[PDB]
Amino acid sequence: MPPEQVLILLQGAEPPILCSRYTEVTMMTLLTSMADKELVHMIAWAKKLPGFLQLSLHDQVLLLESSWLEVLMIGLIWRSIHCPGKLIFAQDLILDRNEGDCVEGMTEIFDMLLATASRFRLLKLKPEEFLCLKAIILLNSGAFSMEPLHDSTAVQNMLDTITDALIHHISQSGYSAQQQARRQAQLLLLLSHIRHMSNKGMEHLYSMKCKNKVPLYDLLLEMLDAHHLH
Amino acid sequence: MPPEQVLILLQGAEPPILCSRYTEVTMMTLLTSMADKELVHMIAWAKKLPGFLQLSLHDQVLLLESSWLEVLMIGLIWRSIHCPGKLIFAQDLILDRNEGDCVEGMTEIFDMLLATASRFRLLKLKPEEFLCLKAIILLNSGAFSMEPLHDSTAVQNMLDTITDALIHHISQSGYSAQQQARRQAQLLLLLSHIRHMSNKGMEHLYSMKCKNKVPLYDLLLEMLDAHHLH
Amino acid sequence: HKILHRLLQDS
Amino acid sequence: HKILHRLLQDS
Ligand SMILES: C[C@]12CC[C@@H]3c4ccc(O)cc4CC[C@H]3[C@@H]1CC[C@@H]2O
Ligand SMILES: C[C@]12CC[C@@H]3c4ccc(O)cc4CC[C@H]3[C@@H]1CC[C@@H]2O
Repeated sequence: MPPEQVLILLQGAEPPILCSRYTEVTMMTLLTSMADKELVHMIAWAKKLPGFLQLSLHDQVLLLESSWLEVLMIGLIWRSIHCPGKLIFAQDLILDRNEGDCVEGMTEIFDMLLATASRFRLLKLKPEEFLCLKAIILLNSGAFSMEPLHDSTAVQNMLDTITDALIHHISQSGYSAQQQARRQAQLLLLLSHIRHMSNKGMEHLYSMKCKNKVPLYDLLLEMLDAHHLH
Repeated sequence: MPPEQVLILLQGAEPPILCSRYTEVTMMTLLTSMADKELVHMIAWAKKLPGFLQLSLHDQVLLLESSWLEVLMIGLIWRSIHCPGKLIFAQDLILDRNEGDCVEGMTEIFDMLLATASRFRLLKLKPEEFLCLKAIILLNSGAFSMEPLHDSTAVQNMLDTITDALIHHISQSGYSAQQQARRQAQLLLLLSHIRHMSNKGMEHLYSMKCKNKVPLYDLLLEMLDAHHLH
Repeated sequence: HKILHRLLQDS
Repeated sequence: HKILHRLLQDS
């Protein structure tokens, strides 16, 4: 499958635009509500990725369990790429850095997202680049946690097809062979910071609900429970 | 400065080979002892990196404070690349996965390191590749935590010089233009997992010492305190 | 099983 | 200051 078709398929697999409908409990309800709704469509997004359905059901749950928060946050960052000092969770749900105070430790997590958003601008991130990154995030997970991959190589095959798609995209974006090979580096180095926010988000979302302040969602809680933190 | 000279300079900056001299307290003392000793020479290693000394003292501490555990672990993994099921902290300090049981939660951290070691083999990681990665780790940190970089661009300049050095190295290793551009991807995707172990190692090293079981080292504790966890 | 197992086996 | 500040200003 040629990469230029892979870039169109990644665009087609994109989940729909979602809408919504503040103190500590209200902030958490609103964000956890949006997470659970996006989690449902993220399942559909993954299935459309080439080779995903051919994986075992054991491997499909494994990648989604390991990367769901990373996948969420890169999506939230990408929706806020062109809105400064603001996190665009939904089109009608716009929050700034200030009102994270309502939740303890939230304002810390907002700044790392906003900085990653402001970074995306300076790099002039393109939509094709984001689609490969968000896809690469799903498959680069499940490289340790724990639990093993039944078909570890098949996942690497899908990862290399998206790698080649991102490479192909950069090869025809107006970049010389010097900056061509380095733009790939600048985009993949962002994956470490996103994973860092994942561990901070998971740990924050675990302190809550263990404080009995997160609403009962059966999908969100199954995804948090999939990490088995303490 | 041409990249091939950068690869030699990275090799020259390498810290010396270190030596050492089990229950819970003994395991922790041995590993924390080795960490503090390596931390001292890691300071010397960073100073030799081109452009590092020209940074402000505020920026030098910032990169080392943010990445010291990542830098440590990639070093431990790289020393254990060609010894299976074993972590080579020092040449005379050889541990396997089994005796991590002495410390609570340690055996979990050992497996992620060992898996990252076994990965390095399958990719047939080369020493030049490791030198750029360990260097890239130091500079890719300090991209958020928090605290700002005085000269954020100067750090990116040093990061791009090491990026070009790793690119140059791969361009003459026997790789076609298809696998050339993807080997860079496979090596940088490992940085997310290493950062993940960093957050797990930091949190484990914080539970200890707060349990009053880690020996008094003034450098190691200053580096842990630099993250200000809770 | 989970809701994940259900949503993955859907259409 | 710290020991880090000392080891960085050394030679
Ligand atoms: C997961 C949290 C609630 C849901 C938030 C969310 C919700 C939806 C979304 O698309 C992205 C994010 C990223 C930040 C998440 C938050 C970080 C901490 C909090 O627990
Ligand atoms: C930091 C820990 C002690 C020191 C260990 C060490 C010590 C030296 C070294 O070169 C690498 C590592 C990686 C794993 C570290 C451990 C992980 C958890 C523990 O707190």
